[PDB]
Amino acid sequence: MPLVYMNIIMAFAIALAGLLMYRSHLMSSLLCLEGMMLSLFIMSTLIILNTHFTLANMMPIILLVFAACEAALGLSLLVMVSNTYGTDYVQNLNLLQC
Amino acid sequence: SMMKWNRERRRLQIEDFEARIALMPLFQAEKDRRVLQMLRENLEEEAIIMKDVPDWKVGESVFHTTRWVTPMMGELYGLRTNEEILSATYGFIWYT
Amino acid sequence: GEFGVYLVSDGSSRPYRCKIKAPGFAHLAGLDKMSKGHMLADVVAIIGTQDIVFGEVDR
Amino acid sequence: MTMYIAFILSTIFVIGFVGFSSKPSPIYGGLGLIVSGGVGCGIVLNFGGSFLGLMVFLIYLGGMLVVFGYTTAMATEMYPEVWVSNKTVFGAFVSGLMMEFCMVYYALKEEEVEIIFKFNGLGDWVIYDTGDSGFFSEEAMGIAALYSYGTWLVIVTGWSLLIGVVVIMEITRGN
Amino acid sequence: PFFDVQKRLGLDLDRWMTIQSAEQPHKIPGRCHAFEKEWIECAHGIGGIRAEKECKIEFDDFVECLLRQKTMKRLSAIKRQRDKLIKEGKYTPPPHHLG
Amino acid sequence: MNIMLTLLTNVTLASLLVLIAFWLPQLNAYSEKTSPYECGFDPMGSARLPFSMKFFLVAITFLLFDLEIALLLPLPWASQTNNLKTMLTMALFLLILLAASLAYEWTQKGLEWAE
Amino acid sequence: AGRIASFLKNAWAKEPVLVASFAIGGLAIILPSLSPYTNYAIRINRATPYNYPVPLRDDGNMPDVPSHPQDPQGPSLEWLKNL
Amino acid sequence: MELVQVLRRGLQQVSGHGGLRGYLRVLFRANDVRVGTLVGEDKYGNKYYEDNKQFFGRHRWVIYTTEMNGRDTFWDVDGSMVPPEWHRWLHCMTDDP
Amino acid sequence: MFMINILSLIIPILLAVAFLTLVERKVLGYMQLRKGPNVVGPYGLLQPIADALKLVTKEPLRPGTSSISMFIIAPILGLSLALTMWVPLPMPYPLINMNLGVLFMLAMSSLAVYSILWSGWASNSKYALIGALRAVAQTISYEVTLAIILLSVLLMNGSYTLSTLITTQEHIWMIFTSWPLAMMWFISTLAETNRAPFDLTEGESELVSGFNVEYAAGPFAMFFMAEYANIIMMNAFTAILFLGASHDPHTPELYTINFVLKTLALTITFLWIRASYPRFRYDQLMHLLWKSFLPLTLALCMWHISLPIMTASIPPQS
Amino acid sequence: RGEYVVAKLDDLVNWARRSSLWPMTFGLACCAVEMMHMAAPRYDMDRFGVVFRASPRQSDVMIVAGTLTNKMAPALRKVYDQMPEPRYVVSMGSCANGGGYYHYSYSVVRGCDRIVPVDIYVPGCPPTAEALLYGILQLQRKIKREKRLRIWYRR
Amino acid sequence: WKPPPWNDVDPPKDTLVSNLTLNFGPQHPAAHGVLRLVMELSGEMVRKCDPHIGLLHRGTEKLIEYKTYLQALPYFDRLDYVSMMCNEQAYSLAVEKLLNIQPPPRAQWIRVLFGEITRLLNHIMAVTTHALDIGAMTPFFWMFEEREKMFEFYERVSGARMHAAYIRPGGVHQDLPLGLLDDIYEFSKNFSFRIDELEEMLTNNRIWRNRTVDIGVVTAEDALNYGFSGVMLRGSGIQWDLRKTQPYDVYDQVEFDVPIGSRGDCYDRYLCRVEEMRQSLRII
Amino acid sequence: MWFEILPGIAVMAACLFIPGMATAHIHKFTNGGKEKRVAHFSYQWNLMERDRCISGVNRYHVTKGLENID
Ligand SMILES: CCCCCCCCCCCCCCCCCC(=O)OC[C@H](COP(=O)([O-])OCC[N+](C)(C)C)OC(=O)CCCCCCCCCCCCCCCCC
Ligand code: SF4
Repeated sequence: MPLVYMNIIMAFAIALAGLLMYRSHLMSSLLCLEGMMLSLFIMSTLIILNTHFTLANMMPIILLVFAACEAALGLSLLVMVSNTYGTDYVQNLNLLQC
Repeated sequence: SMMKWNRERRRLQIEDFEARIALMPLFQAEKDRRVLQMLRENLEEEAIIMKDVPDWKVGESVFHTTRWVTPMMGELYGLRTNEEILSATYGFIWYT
Repeated sequence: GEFGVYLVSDGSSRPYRCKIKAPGFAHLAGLDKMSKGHMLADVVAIIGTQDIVFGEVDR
Repeated sequence: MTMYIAFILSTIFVIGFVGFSSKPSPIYGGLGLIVSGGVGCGIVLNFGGSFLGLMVFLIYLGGMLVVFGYTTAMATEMYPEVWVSNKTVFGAFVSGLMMEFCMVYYALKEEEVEIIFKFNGLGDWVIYDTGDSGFFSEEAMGIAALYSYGTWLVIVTGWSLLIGVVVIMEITRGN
Repeated sequence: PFFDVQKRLGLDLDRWMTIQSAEQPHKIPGRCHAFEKEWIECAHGIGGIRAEKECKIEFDDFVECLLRQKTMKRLSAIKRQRDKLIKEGKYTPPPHHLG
Repeated sequence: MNIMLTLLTNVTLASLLVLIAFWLPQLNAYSEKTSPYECGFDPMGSARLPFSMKFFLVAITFLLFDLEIALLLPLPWASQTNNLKTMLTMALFLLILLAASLAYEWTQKGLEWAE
Repeated sequence: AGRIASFLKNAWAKEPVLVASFAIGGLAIILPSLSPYTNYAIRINRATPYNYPVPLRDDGNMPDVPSHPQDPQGPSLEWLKNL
Repeated sequence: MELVQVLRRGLQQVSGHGGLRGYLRVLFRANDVRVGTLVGEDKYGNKYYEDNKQFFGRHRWVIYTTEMNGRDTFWDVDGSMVPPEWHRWLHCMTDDP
Repeated sequence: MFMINILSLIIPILLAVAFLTLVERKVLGYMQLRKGPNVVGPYGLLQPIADALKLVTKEPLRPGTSSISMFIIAPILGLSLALTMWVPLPMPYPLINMNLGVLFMLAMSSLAVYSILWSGWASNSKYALIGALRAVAQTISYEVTLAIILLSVLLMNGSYTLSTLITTQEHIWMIFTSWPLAMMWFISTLAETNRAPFDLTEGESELVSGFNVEYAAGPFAMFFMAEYANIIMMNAFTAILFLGASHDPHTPELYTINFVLKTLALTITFLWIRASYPRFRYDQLMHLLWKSFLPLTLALCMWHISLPIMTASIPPQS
Repeated sequence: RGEYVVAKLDDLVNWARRSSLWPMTFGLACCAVEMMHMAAPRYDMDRFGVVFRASPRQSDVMIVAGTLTNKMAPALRKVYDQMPEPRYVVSMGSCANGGGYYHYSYSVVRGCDRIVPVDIYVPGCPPTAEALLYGILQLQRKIKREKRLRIWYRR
Repeated sequence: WKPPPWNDVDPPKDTLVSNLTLNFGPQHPAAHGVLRLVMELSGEMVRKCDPHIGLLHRGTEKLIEYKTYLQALPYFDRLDYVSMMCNEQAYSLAVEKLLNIQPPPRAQWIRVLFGEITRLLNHIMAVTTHALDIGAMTPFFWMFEEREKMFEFYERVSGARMHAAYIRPGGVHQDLPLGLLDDIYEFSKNFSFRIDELEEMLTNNRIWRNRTVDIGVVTAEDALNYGFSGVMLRGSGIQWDLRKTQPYDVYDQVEFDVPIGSRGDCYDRYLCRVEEMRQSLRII
Repeated sequence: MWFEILPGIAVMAACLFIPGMATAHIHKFTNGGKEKRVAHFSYQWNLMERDRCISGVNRYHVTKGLENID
């Protein structure tokens, strides 16, 4: 399979790993989220444009407009976290515990 | 005023399109001869270079069916120059 | 506003003590009540209309 | 060079992804992602996706990530945790520059790389298809089908987006 | 679907796009319309598992039409042998190769 | 070919412009010169604090509207369809949904953002 | 009646903007239904020949389709240039 | 017709300022191309003018000399170059030279 | 000879930018009974050169709490976008005849906000930070009306190809069909371009200088150049959009006469407005756009999406 | 020779430095509004090429205009350092020059030069608008007689 | 580990918001160069504002104890430095009151004429400078051309531009130069047009109103109790004016319409001032 | 007066003049007098590739008509 296709596939994998391998900023975790779909948006356009799947051309936008909606939730949840705690830290996001 | 002008452009567009419709026969025939001729040039090159391969019968039909398939562009311009490849793949695409 | 001068004369040829009623002083004093419930870009507006010049409010 | 131009574009895309995935400072993480966002459209533009390529620039490059800068401007971790501040992020960056450099070398010699999927290291240009599109841009006609055949999709997308503004206020209201 | 409501009331919601050989805007084809049409009509009213083996020739041909794996593998071996041959200087490309 | 060349040439011309705008006027520097300026007094330590919700709220609302306008760029090509009746119904449906989200936003305090 | 006229005028007193937009939106959603040119719009939209009308095999007994792109048979758009 | 007269007055400015040389001289030395009647001259080379048609202020003005007390002053300009007896008239403190 | 054409476009644009400050200073000055620069050269013709090379020779202090690298990339992004704004313009025959030039032009214009965000962040000052955040939220709020207006206006054109705009306006100006949108477009560009009354981004009286609070000499020139470069191109974009002009294929000269005259006149109105109206306030700025501008734009877009079907005057996409 | 080529290069820099210096008026007292009167279309120093610019990082010359107090003193100094080189300060008014009327009082610094290196001393109480405009003319004349490149050549 | 709280409302942490004490001025252009305004903000919303004054504090009263009455007179000229002659009016009225000496009627009429000319001087900058901070800059030079004209009038009589030192205890120092009444009459005729110029520019403009209307409103009682005076009260509808209630000098032998507003916000005072401009022109 | 502003904008007319005149003349000069034949769709592009191949000098702008056919 064309060398180009693997570049986005490995781009997703390292982006997915960055989403899973946390640190101290779910800001940075969120940045791995839309980037993860950005590879999905980029890759999806690649096959769809290549194979001349004309009606499928809608889907890259459909993926786009919905993965964008998650940012609305994700960032809104963030300021809620950065309100009761002030910051966007993750190790302090453990109030649940028991 | 814009209503009348736009209607005139639509008459102009279909007039332009109709000229293209008349131009399809010659263009299709010319491209039809060109693409298969250039494929034959590829096959002719294949049986001067794969003669030494232990198992390479020239012109293997990669697809199982006998139905014609449009040449994939890789086997079309693969043995051409850098200029031929660039001007064919993204030649329309670049065109600022 | 009301620019008043209060001086006490000691009976000599020179003033003994002169206090001046600066209209800006009271107005700048009320600038706190002005700014309540207003935009920061409106604090400049209220400051402008309060006709404050600091040579007068600072004595 | 122009032999493998899209090889380059996809290569900066990978390193651009390694940037923000290495968890740098969120403003700099945005920089690494938008760089990948910018270079990615060029990959799409090379394939004829002019409209789709321009979209990520308009709604994602200059769109989504702009409001992201606000949360970064809102968070403002008490010291910048940029690349030089931490040493594991450098290790993440240095590592993330290794395998794709390793495997592209693996690819470019024998073309037989079998990581998960069988991948060919052949030039990007090959998989293109030969044939005129007449006067209708295939990308434009497909997108314009939103209002012709994508009736069901656009209702659900519209309804969900309408719910999107409903939820956003409710969560951000804070009772 | 789990509840094929589309089939019951006969209103088309998604299946217009689910395959590329269906109706297309301005009546323009996909890359592999010919192969997908052949595989699809082979595997109608047959069963998923039955068509897994019976309509095998059509599927692989259609997959090769879409991915174009073995075809460019053919080309890659052609190019690899060429660069392993002309560099040593036994055969020279004809003028039409170079224009 | 010409496109990224135009981006390249513009990027260089910008970079040489800033380059000799730095090294050529380099004369002398001090810490006070590099010190932050805050209306002419001492900076107490700032630019590290959150700004309530209103700037964030309008940011999210912009994105949601921006995503909805993203759905309606293809209209000039959509007008060239064969079934206009399907088009004008759906295109209108997007438009009054823009209104509905704005209309909902307005009545529930909304664009009268926090203070 | 009295309330409606008062409310509309009273609304047009404080806000002229949204009443104008509501009038525009309320208007533009209506005329396309009763417009006599929408049928023309689709007709000229259908008349544009983006793709080539591939000929059909002449097996006889279809007089509707012409044998030459000048014969009176077939679809005609004499209305179009007048429209 | 009015625009013709204004253009005619514009050309008269060049003729008044000693042809092309003087017109370019005063423009690049005083940013003024308006010409008025000669009113006086000190023992310094300071040409003095007056034009009642102009509004109060610019109605009387000056172009300074080229040599002042053994100092080059063709490019540089100073306000204190004016002698005292003429400083009275120049500042409109007295409307008679 | 493509490269020479690229230079033949960018230096003259920059040369016009420098003289803006002169005409900015002079038209403003005369508009208020003043004179404007008339001492430095004939009628102040040399003032931009004096201003430009002085700021070039002025030492470029960087703030102590700067990210240097971010302090430099942002002005680079600001000016590079400003020049690349002009590459698809339909100047008789457009340089880069991108079929989606309008989409290209919008994307770069939206991407210009990254200069604002990084300018405030890299400066690292409370005044700079809030001034930048206030600046970016103003412009990003005004993107939505910017895109909708084009969608409505271009709907009668046929596509996003900027060159096609000439054919549409061959008979009458496009403003006559969409004058409600014309003023709708013009104000939104004024807010985008960050000119009075939409100067809160800079806030010369109350926000020091906004994102340029610290930017001095060298790196200030880029922002000042990028700001004024966008002024021409936005006015030029409005010039082609609504105030179209005839273009004879055998004489593209006449179209250049009309386009240049129109775009300079439109720029004249920009500072004309700047010399007449008080500065806006954020709540007014936010409220005006989202309460009296968005609903009007939405309805007008609804009017222009149905009108071609209403009158069977849909435009050809080619 | 090199002396001639360095004489024209500094002249080119000399031209802008005396024609594009953007002033700042540290508005303090009646001297400030007096400066504001020179801002009227009566004089319009902008016609000389100088425009009132805030953000001290952008300006070249700053004008003290009014009486200086100990309270105002540390801020006026510190803003002077952050003013980029070359930086010139002009003392407008007797109070700024040497205290003037408020020269003996307990809360005025006698003369602004005790805080900053004054370049041009403008007398007046207040100095009439064109008199302060004259001082600006002197500053450009003083700027004209500089040998920055000449000194480095002999350095 | 501890059991979860019964109400599930885990206890709120310490305060995570701040009021961002901001050091407004003095270099800031809107701070008149000499202001140390400091205030607290909840976002854009302001809680309290401390106008730190003193950045221009001078001896003034301290040295007046050591200067004679004549020597102390120029202090008032530099006190409210925009209203030059009006301050000396206060000093001369006070000093002559203690001396039980009244100035000749000619002196009284000169004082009121320049006093209202000073009223033109002060009101012009009061609105135009507010117009500068509010945005639109042109009204400044627009009218500061006129401000030069009565400044030229100041020079003709006293001999100085700003600090006239004209109003002295016992009348005025000198008499007007011959014909000065004529030139000021020419200015008076043309000045009413210039006032119309401003009202055309600002009064009906939406941007100016929305930045000014319903802003900084105060009730009558708080305004009076806060020690306010002049327009600050008259804008809030308070029926009071010194020239009318307690007519000093010759202000009794002249009628003028005090422009009382009825809102108390920023806008009412602006209209109150511009009418005071016209009513000042009546006095001339 | 106000006409002293005109030299300020007269130069501007020259500055904005250059980009329009250049790209017009370079397009004319490079493409043998004719304007740059634009290809917004693949059809117009493959039209040129026929022209470039059919010219015999590998330039599309070289036009050669009835003088060739026999
Ligand atoms: C069949 C017919 C179909 C179409 C009919 C359409 C309706 C009839 C036409 C209506 C008017 C046009 C559309 C609306 C335009 C106004 C939108 C709006 O919100 O207005 C009120 C708005 C807001 O006014 P407001 O804020 O006082 O009140 C709004 C209403 N409330 C109070 C409820 C919020 O006005 C402005 O924003 C003022 C201008 C701001 C910008 C400052 C610079 C102005 C420069 C003006 C001169 C230059 C003009 C250049 C024009 C272009 C040249 C190329
Ligand atoms: S020098 Fe005179 S005019 Fe200037 S501030 Fe001091 S007292 Fe006032």
